[PDB]
Amino acid sequence: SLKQTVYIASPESQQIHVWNLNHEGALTLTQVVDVPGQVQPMVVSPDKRYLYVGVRPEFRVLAYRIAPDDGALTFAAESALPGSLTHISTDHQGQFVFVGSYNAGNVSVTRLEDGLPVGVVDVVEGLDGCHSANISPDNRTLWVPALKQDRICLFTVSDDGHLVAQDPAEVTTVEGAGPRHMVFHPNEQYAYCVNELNSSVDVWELKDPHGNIECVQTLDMMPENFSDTRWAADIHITPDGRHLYACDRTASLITVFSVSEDGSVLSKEGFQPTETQPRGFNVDHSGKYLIAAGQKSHHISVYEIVGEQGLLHEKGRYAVGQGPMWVVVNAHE
Repeated sequence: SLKQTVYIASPESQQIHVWNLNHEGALTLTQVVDVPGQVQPMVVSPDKRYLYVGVRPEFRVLAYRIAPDDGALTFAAESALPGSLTHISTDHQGQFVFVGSYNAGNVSVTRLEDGLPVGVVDVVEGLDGCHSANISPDNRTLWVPALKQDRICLFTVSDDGHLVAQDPAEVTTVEGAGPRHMVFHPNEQYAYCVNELNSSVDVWELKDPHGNIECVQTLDMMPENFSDTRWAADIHITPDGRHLYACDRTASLITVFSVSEDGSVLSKEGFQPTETQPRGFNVDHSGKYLIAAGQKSHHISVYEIVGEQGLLHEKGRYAVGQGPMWVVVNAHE
């Protein structure tokens, strides 16, 4: 039967909370990890053997072995990075770990040898405010949002992990939009990017009728009457590709979007008040539950995704560490 583990990063208290998620959406605390640093971004390896996380003030990628039974974590390795690890991810084969650094303004590739990080293979500078690195469905193109430059850079990922700027070298957003995080639709035809500075979501078609990457839709994710400081953060889509969510740190809301059948058109369904100042959240592998953290509430809330509209229904509230801001869910048989 399906078993899932929810991981929460709380940098301020340097902790990682490990929860078991049952079919009713209830969580039970499995473990509290004391990380030797302020842990922020996290990602599970494709083979699910490891959890890679980034820490500061000593910039490093930390690899934790994931117990296949209860998902418990144990330190396995560490590898130094040139700058702050704002975002972290891997390619589909689990051969490389990609790291976007906001402060250093770059993206780097770290070689993974049998799941463990052994150093930086390549780095691309000049990407002011790089906020994430996301490999495409075919595992060949890395989409790298540069928040300060209002663009998403595109690089071909060679076999030995080197990044080669494609042409076009990138796609552009609205002036002052601030592209931050993004995800791809399960059908591999579209990508959705959340823009931090103007709290909007862009729908990107990977290859339109003319063979180009085009932004085919742009929506304001905020309530129509909202007119405060826009501070968008995270974005996620359910496994079935029917529901897409995004959060804003100022309004402390999760915007619910419904997705058209082909995935090209988004529709704003409603908003869910959530944990104070939500920087990170995620959905489970069944597409039935949504877990959101409050950077200023030091708690996470679990919601059930209901019906076609996919609106959220609060089920529980749990205490975590200080300043939680990242959530990931690992599923195992």
